Amino acid sequence: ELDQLRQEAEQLKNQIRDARKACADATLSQITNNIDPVGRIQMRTRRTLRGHLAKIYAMHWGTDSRLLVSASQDGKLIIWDSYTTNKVHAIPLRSSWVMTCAYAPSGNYVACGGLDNICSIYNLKTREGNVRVSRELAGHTGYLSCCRFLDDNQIVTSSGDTTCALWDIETGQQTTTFTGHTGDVMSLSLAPDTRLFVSGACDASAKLWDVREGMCRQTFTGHESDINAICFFPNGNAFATGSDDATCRLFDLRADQELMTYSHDNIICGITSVSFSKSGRLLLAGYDDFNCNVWDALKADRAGVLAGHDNRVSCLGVTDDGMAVATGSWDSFLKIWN
Amino acid sequence: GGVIKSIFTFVLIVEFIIGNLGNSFIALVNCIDWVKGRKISSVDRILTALAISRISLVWLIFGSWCVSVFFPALFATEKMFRMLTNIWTVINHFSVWLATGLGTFYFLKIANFSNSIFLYLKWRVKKVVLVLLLVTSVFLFLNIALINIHINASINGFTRFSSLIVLTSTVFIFIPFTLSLAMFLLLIFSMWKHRKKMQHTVRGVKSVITFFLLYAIFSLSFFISVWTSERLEENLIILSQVMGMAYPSCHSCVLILGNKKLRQASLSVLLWLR
Amino acid sequence: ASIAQARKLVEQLKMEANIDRIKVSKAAADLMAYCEAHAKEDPLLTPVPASENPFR
Amino acid sequence: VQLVESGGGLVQPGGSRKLSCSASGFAFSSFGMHWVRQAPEKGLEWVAYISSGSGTIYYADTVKGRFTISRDDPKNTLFLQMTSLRSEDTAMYYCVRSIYYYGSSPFDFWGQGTTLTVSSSDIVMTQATSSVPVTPGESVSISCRSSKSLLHSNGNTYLYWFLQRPGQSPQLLIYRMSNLASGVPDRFSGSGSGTAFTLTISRLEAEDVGVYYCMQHLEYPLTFGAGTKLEL
Amino acid sequence: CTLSAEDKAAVERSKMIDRNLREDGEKAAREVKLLLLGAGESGKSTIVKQMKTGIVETHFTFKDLHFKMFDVGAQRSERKKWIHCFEGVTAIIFCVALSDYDLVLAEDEEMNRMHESMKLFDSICNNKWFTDTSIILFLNKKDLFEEKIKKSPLTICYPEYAGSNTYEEAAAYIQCQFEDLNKRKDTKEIYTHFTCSTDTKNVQFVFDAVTDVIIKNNLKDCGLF
Ligand SMILES: CC(C)CCC[C@@H](C)[C@H]1CC[C@H]2[C@@H]3CC=C4C[C@@H](O)CC[C@]4(C)[C@H]3CC[C@]12C
Ligand SMILES: CC(C)CCC[C@@H](C)[C@H]1CC[C@H]2[C@@H]3CC=C4C[C@@H](O)CC[C@]4(C)[C@H]3CC[C@]12C
Repeated sequence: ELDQLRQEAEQLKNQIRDARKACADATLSQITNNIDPVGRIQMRTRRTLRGHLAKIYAMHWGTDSRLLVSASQDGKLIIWDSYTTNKVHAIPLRSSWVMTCAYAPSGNYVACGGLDNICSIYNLKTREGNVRVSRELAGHTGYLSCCRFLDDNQIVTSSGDTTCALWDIETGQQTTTFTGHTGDVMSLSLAPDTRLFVSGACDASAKLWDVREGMCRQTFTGHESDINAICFFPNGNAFATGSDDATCRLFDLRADQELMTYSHDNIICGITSVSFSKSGRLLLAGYDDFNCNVWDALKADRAGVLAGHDNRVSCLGVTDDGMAVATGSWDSFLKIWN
Repeated sequence: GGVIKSIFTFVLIVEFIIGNLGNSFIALVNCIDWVKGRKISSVDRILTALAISRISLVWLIFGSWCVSVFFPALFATEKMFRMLTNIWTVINHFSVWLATGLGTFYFLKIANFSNSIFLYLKWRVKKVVLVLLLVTSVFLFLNIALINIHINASINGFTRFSSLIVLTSTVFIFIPFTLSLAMFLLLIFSMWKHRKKMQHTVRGVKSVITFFLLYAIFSLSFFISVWTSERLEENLIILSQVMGMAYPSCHSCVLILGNKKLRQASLSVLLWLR
Repeated sequence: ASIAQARKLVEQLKMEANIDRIKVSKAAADLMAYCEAHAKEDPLLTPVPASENPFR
Repeated sequence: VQLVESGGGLVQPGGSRKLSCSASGFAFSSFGMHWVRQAPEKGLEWVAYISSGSGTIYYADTVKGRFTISRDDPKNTLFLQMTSLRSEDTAMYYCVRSIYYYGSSPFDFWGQGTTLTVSSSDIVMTQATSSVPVTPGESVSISCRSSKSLLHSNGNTYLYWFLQRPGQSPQLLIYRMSNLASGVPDRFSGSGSGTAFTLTISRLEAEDVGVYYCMQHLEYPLTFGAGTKLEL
Repeated sequence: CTLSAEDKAAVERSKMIDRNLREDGEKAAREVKLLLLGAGESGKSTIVKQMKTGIVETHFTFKDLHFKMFDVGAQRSERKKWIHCFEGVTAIIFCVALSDYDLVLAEDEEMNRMHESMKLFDSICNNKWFTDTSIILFLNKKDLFEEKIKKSPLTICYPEYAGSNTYEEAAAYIQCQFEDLNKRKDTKEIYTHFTCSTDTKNVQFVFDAVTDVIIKNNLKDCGLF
């Protein structure tokens, strides 16, 4: 009976809750008590990457930590030389409504996606010398929210149709599709080991997936609104979630429960972009109040604010060496912090 | 005889106070916008530039008058009025052509017409007003040359002096005013066409007449007889300062009323007062 | 109908309930150990010299 | 990708000739364009360079004033207007493309070339190795020396390696003194110290027979070397 | 300087890219972006055909003004969570079906189709982003609306309706209801039009609506309003 199945599901949820409570012998805040505080963390805008003429909905850092791609509503993908302000490429987009952008680890490809429901993979190292789209991945019934490159042939795409998928670039087909989120998926984070990847959706739940299996391993709850941003802890055994309820949450895959809630009374706007530092000591978050508050993961005490954007910080990325932070916002300007 | 002169003295001090109030209001509002990082548009930047020019002109003329009345002896030195005329000419040219450039911004943005170069102007109005300022600079060179020539013609030999400098200044100030006249008429014509078009389809203008009541009164006070019936020099200087006050003093308040942002700032200030 | 969806949800819950979970003490200890082990190599946390910084 | 050229042939001294370069297979507007000439039995020499959008135009000392370089982006063609020709200009000219951005591969493609016959401070490079016989399966090191250090403050060395097979056009081997070009086998490797540079071939075959050239891009009066000939 | 030849050439390439970006931005400024929204049947196909996947963009020129429609009916997701991408569009071409006062959804038969239409209209008008983004209301399907209103009265959809069964009175009341749903009337405007399938006057009306959005945006940029 359907009622019997629902009762069994409720009993299983209660068992999961009981196990999670039994695992919570001590809180992370209590453990992080004798730790030396981070102090006042303050950076200035080292570089102001300007040239975008619309709101910047996405930005990714290359593996070299020098080339950065930015997606804006103007219909242009710009590859920036962060060291010396330069536009290596200005890729025109068929769909100006782009919400995600991804730089391949090898640096040869860049992806963009949005309301077109298509992940367009652009080839940069072409003999013709102009950026051309290698493949247009189609099959998602909802808007593209986040894409991340596993390699030159594999990409994982999160969409608003409550599904995520692993794509094969040369064939253009979905090798594996991930299903189980109730609401629209907005952000996905690839683990540093690349075996797993976690994604946050509108159902206030984050789910850790296996790219070679296709089944959800663990689901994490705790938020009261849509999870807008997600990023993996550099260890790869934890991750952080930004949601519209003005609080960040750091979950752990070895305990499947929340560890710390990064909330302040002053901030009421939600988090649009979440990114960790190199050591995980800094949980940089992009809020809708035209600010980017630098948090401390171990102690939920604010370390600093990245004021300087006239509009909402929509994207936030940290380099592979931890040298710089990009805070692309709706003010049509990207800023590099250090 | 003297009661009217005291009335004009009070009129001039009140005009100076009103000019300070207005120009300082624009300057302080734009300084608040600048210090707080609030968005600064081309309109408000021109507002504060024109307010600085107007406060400079107002301070120049009123301080020179207070210099004159306390000691007419140092007012009666030829080099003094030469320098004063030159400084007034440059500051007046700045103020009037800044107001004309603001009008040009309004005409290029608000109005809709048919011209290929019109779109270029509308998308580069900053460069268009900069070109207007280059024409302003060359016009200022020509104007200062002519007024200098008249000054030397006077030095070689003050009703004739008054005729010369008022004639030259009026002829050389009406050109930006006439251009703004035609431009405002075209803008109003475009707005009327648009409003009629959707009558079929389905604060600036009032404040302009409010200002021009006083403008016409002041102009009738001095300008009519400055070229027809020469008056006493004691009456000549006082009326000359009255004209130096007329436009830059009250037109600043009219500019406050025309712009919504300064209007909201003034409403906030009034609320703070109570 | 939705009975298949309920069965799939129950199967997923069984899969998610059999996972091995360590106590949050060890989890927090591991996270703290990672944070302190890479504290030196974090320009954002510990500022770098101006010469080493390529964003002067 | 092709960069064929036209014009050429016999010309009288003091005359004028125009050398064209038809471009196909690549977005010609995006690449800055070069002219490198090779005299009958001597090394390569840089003549002129025109940039993307023709904003930057540089000439060599010998061709300054006499020659002018121009490009027609809509026509995808490159021009070299040559006036007052002398017996020094007798050479078969090459049309070379070079795109310039972070991590680009300048001088990646070289045209076949057109033969010209005229009737009868700058950085220097020495390649004293001249002619050295090689055997298949062996390994050689080609040596190039620069008078001025090519290590710029940005951290990039600006030495390029080119290979000219007998009868063929030069082909890029190494750019930025370390980076391997596109399509060249991985056996070729490049290393240097700033003023002294070497190129290593792990294993040689019949396709490695030719003469090797080293170039700089630090200061735009570009100069080649004498050449390292590899026989068999 | 301290810039190598390749560095200077890359800087010049960046300058050319900025020049192209500025040219494209100037071209896009003259462009007008319209968000085509609707509820129920919404008759939006008629407007798409007359006035000329997850998103569609029908571009058309009318009187030297480039228009860009964006129909998002196939999105089928949380409208709030991608509606922020359309903050800055010139206007919204909302499309209600005047003849859905009797038609009802397959599910939730209690709630009429046009009640859901007004619910979505109240959602989009009073949205947090589109406080000043005016809405070009399109009351389409007028012919069979008149046909139905001949037999069935408008009271069956609104008990508050007290008027003659004539087309004009019912149409006026529906327009008044939709305009009364505009809570923030001091910032944005509602432009209403009954779809005229004659000589393509709908394109014209959208042209006038867009011209006023442009004019009032110029006034706001100039501070006169
Ligand atoms: C009513 C319209 C036409 C405006 C007329 C303004 C005329 C009458 C007024 C306005 C300001 C006045 C000037 C103000 C100050 C000076 C400097 C002084 O050393 C000589 C007179 C001179 C140069 C005045 C001449 C007359 C003047 C130009
Ligand atoms: C704040 C900006 C607009 C400053 C520019 C000055 C404006 C307010 C002034 C300067 C010159 C003025 C015009 C000059 C004279 C006339 C004739 C009068 O019978 C009606 C108003 C009219 C047509 C004016 C309209 C407003 C105007 C354009």
